[PDB]
Amino acid sequence: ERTWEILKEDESGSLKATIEDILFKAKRKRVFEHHGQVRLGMMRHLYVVVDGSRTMEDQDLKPNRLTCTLKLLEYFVEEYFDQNPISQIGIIVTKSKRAEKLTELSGNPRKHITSLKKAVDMTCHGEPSLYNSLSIAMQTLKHMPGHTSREVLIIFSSLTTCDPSNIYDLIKTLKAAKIRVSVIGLSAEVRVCTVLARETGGTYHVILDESHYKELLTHHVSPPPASSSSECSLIRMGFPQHTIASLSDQDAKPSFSMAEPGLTLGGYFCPQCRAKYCELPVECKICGLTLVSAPHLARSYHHLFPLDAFQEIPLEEYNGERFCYGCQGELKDQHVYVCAVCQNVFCVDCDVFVHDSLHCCPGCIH
Amino acid sequence: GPTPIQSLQYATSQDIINSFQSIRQEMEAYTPKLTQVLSSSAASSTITALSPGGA
Amino acid sequence: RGLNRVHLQCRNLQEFLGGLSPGVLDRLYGHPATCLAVFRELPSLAKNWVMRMLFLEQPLPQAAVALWVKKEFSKAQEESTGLLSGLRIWHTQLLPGGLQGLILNPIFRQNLRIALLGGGKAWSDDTSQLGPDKHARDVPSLDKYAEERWEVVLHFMVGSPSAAVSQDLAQLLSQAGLMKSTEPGEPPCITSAGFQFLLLDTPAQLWYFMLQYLQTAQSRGMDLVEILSFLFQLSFSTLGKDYSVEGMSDSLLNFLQHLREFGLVFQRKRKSRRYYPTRLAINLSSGVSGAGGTVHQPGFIVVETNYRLYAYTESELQIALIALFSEMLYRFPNMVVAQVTRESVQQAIASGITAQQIIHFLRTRAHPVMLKQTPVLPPTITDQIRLWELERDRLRFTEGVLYNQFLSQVDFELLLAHARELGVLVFENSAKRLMVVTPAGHSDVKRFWKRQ
Amino acid sequence: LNLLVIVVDANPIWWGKQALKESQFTLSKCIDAVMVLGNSHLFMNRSNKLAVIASHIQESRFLYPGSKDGKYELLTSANEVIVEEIKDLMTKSDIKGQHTETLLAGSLAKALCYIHRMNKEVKDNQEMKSRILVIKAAEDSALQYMNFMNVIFAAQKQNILIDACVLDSDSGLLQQACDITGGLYLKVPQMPSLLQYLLWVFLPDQDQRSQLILPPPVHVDYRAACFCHRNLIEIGYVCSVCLSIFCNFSPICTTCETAFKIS
Ligand SMILES: [Zn+2]
Ligand SMILES: [Zn+2]
Ligand SMILES: [Zn+2]
Repeated sequence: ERTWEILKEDESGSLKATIEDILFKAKRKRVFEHHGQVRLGMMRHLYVVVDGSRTMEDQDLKPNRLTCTLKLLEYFVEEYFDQNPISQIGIIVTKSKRAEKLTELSGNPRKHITSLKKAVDMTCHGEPSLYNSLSIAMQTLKHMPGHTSREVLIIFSSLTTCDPSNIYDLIKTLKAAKIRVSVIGLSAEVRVCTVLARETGGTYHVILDESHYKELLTHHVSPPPASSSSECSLIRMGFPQHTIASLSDQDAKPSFSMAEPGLTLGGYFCPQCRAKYCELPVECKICGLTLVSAPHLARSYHHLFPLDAFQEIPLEEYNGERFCYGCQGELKDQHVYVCAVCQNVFCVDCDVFVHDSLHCCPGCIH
Repeated sequence: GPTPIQSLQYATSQDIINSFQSIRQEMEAYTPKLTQVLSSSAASSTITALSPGGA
Repeated sequence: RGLNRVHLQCRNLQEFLGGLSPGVLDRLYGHPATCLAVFRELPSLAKNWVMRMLFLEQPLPQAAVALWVKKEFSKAQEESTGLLSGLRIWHTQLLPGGLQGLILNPIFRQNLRIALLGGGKAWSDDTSQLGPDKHARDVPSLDKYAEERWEVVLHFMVGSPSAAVSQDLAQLLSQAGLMKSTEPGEPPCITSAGFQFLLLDTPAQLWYFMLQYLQTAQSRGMDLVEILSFLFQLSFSTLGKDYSVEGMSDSLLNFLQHLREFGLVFQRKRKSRRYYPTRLAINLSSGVSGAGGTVHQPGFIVVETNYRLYAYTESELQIALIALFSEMLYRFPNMVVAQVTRESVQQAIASGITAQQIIHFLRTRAHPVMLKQTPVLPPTITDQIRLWELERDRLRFTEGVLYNQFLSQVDFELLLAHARELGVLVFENSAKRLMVVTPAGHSDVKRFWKRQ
Repeated sequence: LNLLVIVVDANPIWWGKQALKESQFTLSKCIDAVMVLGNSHLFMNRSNKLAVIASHIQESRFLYPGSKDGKYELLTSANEVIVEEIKDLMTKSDIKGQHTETLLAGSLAKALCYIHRMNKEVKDNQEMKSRILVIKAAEDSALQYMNFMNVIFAAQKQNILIDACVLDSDSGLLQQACDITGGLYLKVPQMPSLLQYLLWVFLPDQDQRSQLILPPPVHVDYRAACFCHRNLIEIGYVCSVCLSIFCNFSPICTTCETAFKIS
């Protein structure tokens, strides 16, 4: 007997029209987090584990957990490749006390997202089997090279899981295998997953809101840190140049990529096996030599030397120009950002866009 | 970056000093003009180069 | 009612100028601003090619120019080509050997060039070194004044009190066919075209209203080219800056007085020689207000799926417009509530208003909260609004001459062949040997029927 | 709605030699074309918007934003501020050798963040499309490759088309940016007629690139070399720790404190 009277004017005079001013911070956000100059698992094999159990039908979020999960998964899949084309993805669904590898080890969002679209039709059935899921995953990761960061991300919806044997078998194996596992839980903290994640070197987090769900996923987009226990390798890599059918396709037959059915007349050949690949980067399914484009390498070098947060202040007390450096414009906002090194004037968009998207400060390049 | 050695080469300090001076002096003595903007001969010649059968 | 309902033929710049004489257009192209107005109105196809060709005096071959656009878009490029040539912008010149070279009218070329870069005149603009004017007028005061003036003209069509206008302007509203002369003394009355105009948006309204003024301009002895050039210079003017009436012909002075009375320009006094152009004049161009609430001023009609209209408007004019096609339910100080219904929309339809006018009228005035969605008007409303006219716009009338019951099929096939020969065939029935021909062929075919 | 962002290689070294060379084409004629081109962008559409930045040896100066004298407003005000800004920059010029490269990356960074503000400032009823036109004349400075590559991907993520016009000296980085961003790289063979190339290759709208027939994109060879002896590499070895490229196998990262675990 309180909801029709729950407005701010229920027991106040000024709240009759200042109610949305008193409760004005109702829907906003402001994303930022820390960083560190530590080794990163730039070569990344991340596998996604998603509950396929009846509990995924619950409406803890706006739509059922399944729809909200798949919605954010697609977005996460996109940015994961976008921020690391070198890495690869795979998906496993934990249904009927069993686990089904929705997607194999690959780096093609086309196939991965296509699988998601189709996976929207899945049937939430039975209880989850964390042991079966980790079995299929580890069985696959066993064959992956030690230097490639073998990681798994788990999305847990239920609280009870059917394991055919104590998961300590897998955790002891995973720890010895140096594989890393992280888990994202829905509405609750489970000891099983917490111990599993903390012991395995990953982290257990719980979803609060779709924004929090993105906030957590955002952290998993950045490559994990690496220790000296992982193989510090000197992996062989190919940088094949694109080659069209320039000579009227002469002595250059069109061919389908190892992964694709599209017969491409021009593209990237394998310097190791001369295979035809329409896209790059692509792993040589018939050689083991990975082929990567020179710009994709530089695309990740920001993680090696990222920017630092700029000095924030409510006013340009330093009395720089009335026009914000970088992007020209008036200091219309009573909050200013100043680079520690170059000390130029930066605005809200500069601190956000330059540090989170440009990753380079103009005055530091000078 | 991981780029091979370019064909870059420095000049003489005189050329640098003269470059800073000559360009400063040119920009001090400069005004926009339609004739300096374009000529039909230049445009047509450039159209030939850009034509569907051009170089 | 031998033909369909009278429609307000909205003729953009192309349709209007497309009928003018080349010398008139050449005189019009005399000013740089007139060229820019024409140029900016061109489709992006023409817009680029003209800019690309502006710096040449060599007749580029028709084929090479046409080969600048991809195979599939070359067909759409023909539209811009037909326009540029039809608008005298493109004139063919012959290359050695008679090849079809293309050249832009040098006057237009030179004025666009003088528009972009210095020329003998500095855009025909000057400050006259005068200081800040007496009784300074502010930009918002200019907008409101222009708005008030425009509202007064719309109010005059609505026939509301205090709508003060000159009889020559009231006459023009009747002369243009907007205010019907159904009664002596010209009491407030409106034609289908006038209602369509009332529901039309401000820029298209002002545009077509001024086109009617121009259609009567030489009947009124005003200078078409001069007024047009002046109007284009005004469209390229600035709100806050001052402009002078120095060196303006009496024809321009008469028009300027109308232009002032019309609220497109603000003057210190009718006799003053310095003025400030209003937002309406700067925005006076053949363009579109938008698919939702107007960019310049937001909409106020909250159209709802239950056909309920919640117009956050105080304006008796806007309210009275809503009453034309919708049944009004309540009047509240800050907002008005109404509902669209078959009867009220059939009133608009019977008054000769295409449902698209209502749809667009509501769209252009759709409250900003209704935005942020692809369809601003729910499909059910859009469909039923159209369905109401499609219910009662199935009967289509057409005046013609019928040829029937000939002596044989040879007569029918001969008359049909003659109708086909002259292209005067409207419709025919080959089973009963019936043919309908345009009325122009009435005498020709009636007399031929005696000869065949 | 569109926003053109012109970038001119305000390098006094090449332009000064070009001036000292007394060639048929000079910086004066160049800025004339730029101003006319800039005018054309705004002239082409009442709603179009434009910004111009000059990449100098030590500063990325905006050339917008126009003058208030009122002789002519739209084009004259823009041209006057442009002349004034280039004069201020080039007349009040210093002389330095320690840092002689053109601040290209900084200029591009300014443009990108400036575009970001503007596109946010624009209402969402209709959205501002944007593209950058880079007019390069001096040599391609490798020391900015890191920043250059990072800004390319930012433009890509921001869905911004980048076009480039190179005078004399070419650029692998800039041609690579055109390829990646989906723009176009062109080496102008007749610098005095620069403007005519601009009014046809770089002036057409994004919505018209697809409709016009233009010179096909030059295929860019992704030549790469390791930091060790800089030789060309088609197949090399990469440090999974720091991604430093080494042409041939070795025990330790010369680029960092890390001994490879070799087996
Ligand atoms: Zn291979
Ligand atoms: Zn800095
Ligand atoms: Zn290393």
